[PDB]
Amino acid sequence: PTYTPKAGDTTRSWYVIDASDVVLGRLASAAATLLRGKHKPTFTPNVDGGDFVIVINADKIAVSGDKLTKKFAYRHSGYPGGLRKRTIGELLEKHPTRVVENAIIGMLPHNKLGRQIQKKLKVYAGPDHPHAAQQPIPFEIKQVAQ
Amino acid sequence: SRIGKQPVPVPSGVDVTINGQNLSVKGPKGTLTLDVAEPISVSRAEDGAIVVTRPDDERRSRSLHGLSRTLIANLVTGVTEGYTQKMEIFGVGYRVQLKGQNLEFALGYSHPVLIEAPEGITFAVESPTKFSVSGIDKQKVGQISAVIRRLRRPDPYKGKGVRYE
Amino acid sequence: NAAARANDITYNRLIQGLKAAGVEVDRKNLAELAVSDPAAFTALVDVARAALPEDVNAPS
Amino acid sequence: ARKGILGTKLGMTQVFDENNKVVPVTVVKAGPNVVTRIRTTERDGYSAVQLAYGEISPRKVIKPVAGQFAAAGVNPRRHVAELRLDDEAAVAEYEVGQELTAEIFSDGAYVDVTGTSKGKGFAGTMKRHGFRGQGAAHGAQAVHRRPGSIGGCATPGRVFKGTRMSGRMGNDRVTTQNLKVHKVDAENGVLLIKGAIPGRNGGLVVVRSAIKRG
RNA sequence: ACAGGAUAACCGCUGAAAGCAUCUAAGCGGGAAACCUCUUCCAAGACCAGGCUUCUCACCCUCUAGGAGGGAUAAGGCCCCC
RNA sequence: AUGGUUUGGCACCUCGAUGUCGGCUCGUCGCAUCCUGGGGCUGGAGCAGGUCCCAAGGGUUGGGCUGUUCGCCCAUUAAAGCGGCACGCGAGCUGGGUUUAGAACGUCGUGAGACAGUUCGGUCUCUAUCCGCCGCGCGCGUCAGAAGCUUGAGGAAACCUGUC
RNA sequence: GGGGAUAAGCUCCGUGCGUCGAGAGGGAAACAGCCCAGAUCGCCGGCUAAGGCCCCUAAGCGUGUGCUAAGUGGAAAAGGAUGUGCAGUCGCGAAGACAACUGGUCAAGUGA
Repeated sequence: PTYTPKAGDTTRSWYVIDASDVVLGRLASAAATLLRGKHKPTFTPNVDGGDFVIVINADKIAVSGDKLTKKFAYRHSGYPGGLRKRTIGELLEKHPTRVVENAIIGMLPHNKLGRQIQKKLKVYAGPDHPHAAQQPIPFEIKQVAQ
Repeated sequence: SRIGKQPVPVPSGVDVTINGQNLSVKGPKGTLTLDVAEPISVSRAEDGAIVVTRPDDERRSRSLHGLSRTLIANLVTGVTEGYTQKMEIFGVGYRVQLKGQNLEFALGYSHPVLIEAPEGITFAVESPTKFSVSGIDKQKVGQISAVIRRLRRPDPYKGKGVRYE
Repeated sequence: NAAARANDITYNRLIQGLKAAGVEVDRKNLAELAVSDPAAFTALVDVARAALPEDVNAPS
Repeated sequence: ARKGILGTKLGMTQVFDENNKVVPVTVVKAGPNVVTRIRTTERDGYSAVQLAYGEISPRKVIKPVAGQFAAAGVNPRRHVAELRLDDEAAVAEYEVGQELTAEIFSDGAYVDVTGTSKGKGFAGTMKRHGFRGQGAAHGAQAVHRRPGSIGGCATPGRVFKGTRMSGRMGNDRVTTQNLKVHKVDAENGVLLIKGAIPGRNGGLVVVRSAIKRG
């Protein structure tokens, strides 16, 4: 029959993506693909055999058009008139990592397995991270030519 | 565009430093720094000027060419001799003088009015009715002159207040 | 698709090249090779690349 | 910057000012406070000073609290609370073991007293939220104190959260701002504060320099 | 409340395309009880479940020693009691 | 051209039940802004208005008459806004009106009777299962077991105005 | 085609018109009546239809030539409007064109 991963089959690696001057959607899609494990031939939608992804320089990320001051991030508290909106500009200047986190999280499945996969994403607004002990592998967003 | 194509002469006495697009000029009046838009580069013409070279003819570039040229011209003419604004009052009972580095007006309000001098400008008051401000940048001089002009609402009836020459 | 992109080729071009080369392994055993015998999958990728046209976008 | 002290609400009384007007004053035992710890940004991320107040027998303290007090270098006190400052410049005037007394304030100053409001138990909407009751006659049937309507009919379909209904009342931290200090009796460590301060007699309060009128 | 930030209508400064002009397409300023802070309160079940400290910091038995299970304790807590 | 805030048209929805108006109690939202805030032009001299923009934070009275909404009036006020939400809200209240059975007037009918004509009188049931919401606990978790003091992501409240 | 205000998710007729009724499967987010296609059963085989190929989500951040600045794409009219690409005309013009400062300076395009 088709191969199925067992208890100790999944092996995880660490990647770091430098978000400097990278389109938000492009980086978010690449990071979602890495987190889901779609790049591994042993992929199984049942299992979270993905990899740990580190994103540094989250505040340097590139947003095209006028989406910096015309795209809103919304949230409702649950109380009447509890709708709050911030543009990408102030959201970046206050919580730089939140833009990248929101974008990536919106691109992976909304099941419980997606909640588990979220745990393997670390984003940092600075150029450095505290995960040097894991020796992350630098990652470049390339496109396979056809 | 047509203005943009014309190189702006650089006097021999002003030291012009070009680092990519960041341009700095050290004139006798002082030093002022300008940044050039990316599509149009600036290279110091060896014959005593600089080159405003617009390589493309797309609308953005053809519109920014003349803007960059006239901005550079304003910069150089402001760093060699500076810029000066001449002001005055019309009416009666309005007195103006300079209190050290700060300006104090008496337009007739229940309170004295103070005007703060930012960097790069100085206040000249030779008479209560007429006074002047000078600076090395045209933009700050214009902005502060407008601010000082705003001290009275416009009078289309009698004309009390202040006006440019 | 994962194993093909690991060999610098897309799934669709790989399927087209395998069909052109005449190999008749179905997707079940292709995935089996991809998981169990990566060397065999790389060899099949090589033959598929060989069988592909020189300009895939040509009006051929 | 902003001063502060821990104290006890003693009760309310009456005094007359120099213009013969009467002043209702709450008496606060701004007892001696000892600085037990200093919060610094380099260590805790925020600047604050921690004060201790009250007297307790050393056999009533548990081992962890006694250890903290011993590490600080002072004998234990009943109450411990933190005063949040603004920056290390405001934190430099306190050191561990320093004693704070009522004279840090002056006559005529403005203060903010913080205490725990008196408990009211389970209270109805008329008491908890000032709802007007329904009629006491003219046919009203057993609705003399009930809230009445709760929501819409179809488009709401539910009850909005934050809707005001009956429940527990009181026992919450309350701050009264811009209270005037009528007199600072330094002998008894007593502050005469004009007005009413939260809580019951014998309750613990924090007196701080006013944030608006200071 | 005061104060600060970014803005609305609006008032402007420096000026191109369009040799002038143009508060504008490059930019820079002012500008409201609206918005963000600021005032008060809740808030780490904030699952990224945080921080600063302090206290205890140990003792057996069983199966087969792989883990587990059981017992007795410390710091501390609860019940009973006022 | 918008809207379904007016009367409409259709009858898809229910006749093995979807309470019909006002009022009270309690809301929430929009802005097409009544006051307060900021401006522009004045056929604006100042005052004061006209008029037009931006602005929804808060506020927006008490009575006489009528079942009323509506309306008119009386005193004020900074102002006495317009609307959505089963023309919000009867397992929250009323029962004055409408809408059973009694009786009477006018009118119609030979008559029994009738009248989107009037008049007087006339049972408003229920111990909350679930969601929702307001409060209060128990259990487990937060990689040993505890204890003090806390940062705050994130939320909630408050925001009125006059005279001198 | 009639009635209605050619308004209705209004109503009434004609149609070797369709589908549903009595029709599963795929697509249109969900979606009796729209599009593809008519399920005898099994298969951990292959090719396609409609519709698709950045991630959710299977397959192209496909190739080549152009356009768009409006997040248009990703709802709407009368009408208003120095946006821009392409093409076609004409007027004026090195005897010096337009602007700027009938005659002078100036210097290529300048007007509908």
